[PDB]
Amino acid sequence: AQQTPLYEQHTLCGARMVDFHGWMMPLHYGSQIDEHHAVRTDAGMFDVSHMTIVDLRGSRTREFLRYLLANDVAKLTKSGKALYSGMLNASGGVIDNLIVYYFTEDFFRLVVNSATREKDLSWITQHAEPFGIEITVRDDLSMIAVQGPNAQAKAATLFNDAQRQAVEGMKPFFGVQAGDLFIATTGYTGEAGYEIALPNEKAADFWRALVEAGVKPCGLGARDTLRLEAGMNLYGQEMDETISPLAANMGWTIAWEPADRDFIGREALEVQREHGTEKLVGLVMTEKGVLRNELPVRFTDAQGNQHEGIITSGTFSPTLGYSIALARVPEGIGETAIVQIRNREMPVKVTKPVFVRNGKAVA
Amino acid sequence: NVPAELKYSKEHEWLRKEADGTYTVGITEHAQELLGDMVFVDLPEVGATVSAGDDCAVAESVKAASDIYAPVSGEIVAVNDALSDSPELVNSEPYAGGWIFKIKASDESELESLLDATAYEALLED
Repeated sequence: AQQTPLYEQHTLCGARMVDFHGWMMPLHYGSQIDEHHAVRTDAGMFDVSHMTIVDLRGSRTREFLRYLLANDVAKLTKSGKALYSGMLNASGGVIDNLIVYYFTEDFFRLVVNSATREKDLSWITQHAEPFGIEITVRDDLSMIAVQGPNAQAKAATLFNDAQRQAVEGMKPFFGVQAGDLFIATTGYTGEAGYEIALPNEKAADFWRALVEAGVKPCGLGARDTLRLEAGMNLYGQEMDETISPLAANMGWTIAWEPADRDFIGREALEVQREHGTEKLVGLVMTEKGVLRNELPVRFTDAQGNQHEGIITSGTFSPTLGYSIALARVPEGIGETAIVQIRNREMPVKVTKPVFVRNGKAVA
Repeated sequence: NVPAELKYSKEHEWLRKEADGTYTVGITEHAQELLGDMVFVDLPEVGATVSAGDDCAVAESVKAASDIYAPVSGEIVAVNDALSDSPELVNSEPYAGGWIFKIKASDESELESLLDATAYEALLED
C-alpha cells in the first residue's frame, strides 16, 4: 500500500489508518460521526492527495476534451471555470466521473480519482495522441479538501494577501493558481469550502496550519456519509463501465446541445435514451437499522407485478438520523419499496437521489 | 482503559459484580475503539437464558453490524434502554453509561475462568 506525504501528520492527529485501494488513509480520527458534524456545522478537512491532477496543454486541448467528455467544455468561458463530466466508453458506459478546469484556450486540467487512476490515464493518453496534446501527470502535487460553512474563512487565514485577492468572492466551481496554491471552490460534501492543491513538500505544514486554524481532521468514514447525503456518486458503486450515466443520475451533466458535437459514447447514449433506462433514486429507511451496499430493492407495480433494483450505496445519515441509500431501479417505481436486510423485509421511502441541501434535510 | 476492579472476557467484554450478585456487562474501551461510533444496538429480551458464546446482542456502526456474545451462561435480568436513545454511550462511557446488559450467572466455573484486569491488559499487550 502507498501513502501520501501526510501520513505522519495523520498519525499525530490520531488517525486510525486503513488500506484504501492501495493507499493507507485515515478512516477517522476518533469519531466519524463527529467528523461529519464538523463539516456540516463548522469546518473539516480530508487528505485527497491520492487523486491525480492532469494538466493538458496545446492548441487542440479544447477540441480534444469536447470529443473525450460527455459534458461540453465549450461551456467554460471564464478563466478557472470548472465542470463535472462523465468520461464514457464507446458503449456509453461510465469510465469515470471527473472535474475539468478551463484556464486558457490552450490549458485545461482534469482531476481524477484514486481508484480509476491507471485506467483513466491510459484512456486519456490513448485518445489525446492524435490531437498532439502535452499531458502532464502532476504527482508532484498533494491536495486537501476543506469543507463546511466556516471552511473558506478558516483556510483563508493561511493565505497571503495576493491569494486572498485571487479568491475574493469566488463562486462555486472555479479554481485559480495563486503562488504555490491552487485554490478551487469544489468538494464532495454538499458544503462550501476549497480543495487546495500544493507541492508535496509543503502539504504536511499546510495541514498542520489548517488544524491550528480550527479545521477538524476528517477521514473516509465521514467522507462517505457526507457525499452520500449530498447525493454524490462514488465510482464503482453508483456507476461503472457497465452502467449508463443516464442510470446513475448523470443525465444532467450530458451536454446534448449542440447536436453537432460528437463525443465518445454519444451515439450509444442516444440509442440508450431512446430505449429508456433504469434510474438512480434515493431511499430513506426511517425504521431502525442500516441499509447496506448491494441489497435488493423490490416493489410491486400498479398491476400486482414485482420488480427488483439494487442498492448502490447505503449508510447511516447523521444529518437525517435515519439510514439512506442510493439505488438503481426500474422505471415505474412509486413512493415506497422494500429492502431485504438479513431475512426481513424493511419498508423504505423512495425519494430523489439527494438527502441534504444546505445543512438541511430535503424531503 | 482497563479499570482495575472489573473482570474481563476474551470476546472483549467486561463484567462488574453487583451488590445483589448479578453482573453488569459491557464492551471494553478496546472493543468500542474497534467498532467505531455506534448508531444502533439490538438488545436481548429481559428474561432470556443464554449460554456463554451465544450471540445475544448486536452493535451497529456506520460501517458494520457487529455481534456481541454472552460472556457467561445465565439469565438476562436487565438491558440498557438508554442505549436506544444514546447508543454513543458505548463509545464515550464503555464502563459506565455504555453498559449493555445485566446477567444472573448460572455457572461458577465460568466465573472463575474470567480474566482479571492484569490478565486482560496482557491479552491486549499481545
